[PDB]
Amino acid sequence: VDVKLEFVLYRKNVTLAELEAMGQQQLLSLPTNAELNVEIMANGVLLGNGELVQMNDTLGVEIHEWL
Amino acid sequence: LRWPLRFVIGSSDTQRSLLGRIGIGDVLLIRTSRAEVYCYAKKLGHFNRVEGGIIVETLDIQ
Amino acid sequence: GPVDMLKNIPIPSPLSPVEGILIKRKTLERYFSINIFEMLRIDEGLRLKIYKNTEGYYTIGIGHLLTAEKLFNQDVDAAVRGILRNAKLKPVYDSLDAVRRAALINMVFQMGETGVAGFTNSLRMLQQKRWDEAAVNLAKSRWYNQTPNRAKRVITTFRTGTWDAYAA
Repeated sequence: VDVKLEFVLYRKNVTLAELEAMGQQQLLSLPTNAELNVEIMANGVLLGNGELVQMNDTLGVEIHEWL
Repeated sequence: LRWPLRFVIGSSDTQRSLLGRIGIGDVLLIRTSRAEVYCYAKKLGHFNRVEGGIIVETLDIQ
Repeated sequence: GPVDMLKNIPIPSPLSPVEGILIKRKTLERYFSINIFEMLRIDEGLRLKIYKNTEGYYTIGIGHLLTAEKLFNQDVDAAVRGILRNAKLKPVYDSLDAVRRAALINMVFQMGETGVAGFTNSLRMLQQKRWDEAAVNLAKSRWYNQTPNRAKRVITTFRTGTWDAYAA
């Protein structure tokens, strides 16, 4: 039965300062690398990761590392 | 102190059996494209992919 | 754009994904899938030190005539924002799939957005998805006569919509 895979572009531990400090549209710096290491998570758990790829109707992550 | 934020760009509500026939080199379709900031299982606001980074629009925390 | 720098897997569609989301590696190997960066290194080389062109004027990396990847993603980004500004090109661009939008970005790399906009009849046939007719017509041009190996690769990209002219 249903289980929600999440495709997480980026993760960051944040506290309130930076949290307000970004609720104001501050640029959170990513690498250009970003889309090659997309993370796949299910329940707040890290199953694997990979590379954003296109198949022009849809996006896909091609798996690099899994479990 | 700190809050882990996932910047999520889509989700694919899979089910049971596929994991784990899933393996290296396979591709997972993003069947729902989004652009969202979670803290744990809680939706905060919409961000979007820009410049050389990200900007988070509303950020609702309560 | 980060979006338009992505690797792209030209699967004809409708896909038969396993249970709506999974596509096995063994199935994808049935393809050649690259990104535009790799497409243009084939066509324009990658040179980490200055050299000076066929024309020539001195150039470096991938086809950056001055007077690498980060400098390539600059130029690509500057290619599309160009196309999107141009009034003949944007409609066709907006209209195409992603492998074919790379072929168009490729032409603009070789010959400029004004040069490409000047392909009015081939451009019409690409907006109408008349792929054979476009290919026949592009093959008539001077572009073709003057850089035939590279023009054939880019015409193959429009006719087919696959990256297969670059498996070599």
